[PDB]
Amino acid sequence: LKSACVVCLSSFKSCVFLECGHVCSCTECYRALPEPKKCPICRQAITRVIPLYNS
Amino acid sequence: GSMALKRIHKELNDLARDPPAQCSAGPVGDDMFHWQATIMGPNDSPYQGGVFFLTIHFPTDYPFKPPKVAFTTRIYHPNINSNGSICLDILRSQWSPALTISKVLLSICSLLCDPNPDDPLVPEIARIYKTDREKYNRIAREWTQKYAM
Ligand SMILES: [Zn+2]
Ligand SMILES: [Zn+2]
Repeated sequence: LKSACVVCLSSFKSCVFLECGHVCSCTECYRALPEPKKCPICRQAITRVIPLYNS
Repeated sequence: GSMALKRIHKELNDLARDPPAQCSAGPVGDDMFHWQATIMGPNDSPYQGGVFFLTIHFPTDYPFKPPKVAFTTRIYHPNINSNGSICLDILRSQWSPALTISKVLLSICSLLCDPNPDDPLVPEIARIYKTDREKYNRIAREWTQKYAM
C-alpha cells in the first residue's frame, strides 16, 4: 500500500520527525534509535515526534 | 533474534524481489552477516563489460552502523584501495539507518562513473585523473581487461 519504515522495512511509517519533517520510521524503531536521536534520512536531531494517526 | 538480523533478512527479500540495477548481493554460506556483492561495470565509465566482486561485513548493531564493504576484484580507481577498500562518504560519516545495500551498491556504481579526486584513496591515480584523463581512462580499461572479465 504505502512505504514501510525505512529502518526495519517491516512496519508502516507511523510518525513524523521534527523539525526535519520526515515520515520514515515506526514508533519502536524510533525508540531503538540511539540517543542522541537523529533522523535516519537526514541525520538531524529529532526534537519532537508527532504520531501519524494512520497505519 | 537481533534487529540487525531481521533487517538483513527483510533486506535480502527486497533484493530477491527488487534487485538494484546492474547489481546483486547475498549470503556467503549460512552466515547472514557475511555477504558477497556483484557490480557489473557501468557504461558511463572505462569499466565496461567488467564484472566486479565485493565483500560485505554487517556489524552486530547493523542498521545503526555502516557495513564494511571491500572490492575483491582489482580495479584502477582514485577512491579505491589496492586492498579493495572503498573511500565513500556514506560508508563512513554520511551513513544512516535509511541507507541500504541496494543504495550502497548504486552509490558505488556512481563512484565508478564519477570518482572524487578531491578526497583520493590512491593519490597518484587521483593526480593522473586530474592531469591526464586519457591515461586514466586507458589504464582503467586495461585493468578492467586483465582482472574483471
Ligand atoms: Zn521500524
Ligand atoms: Zn529528517
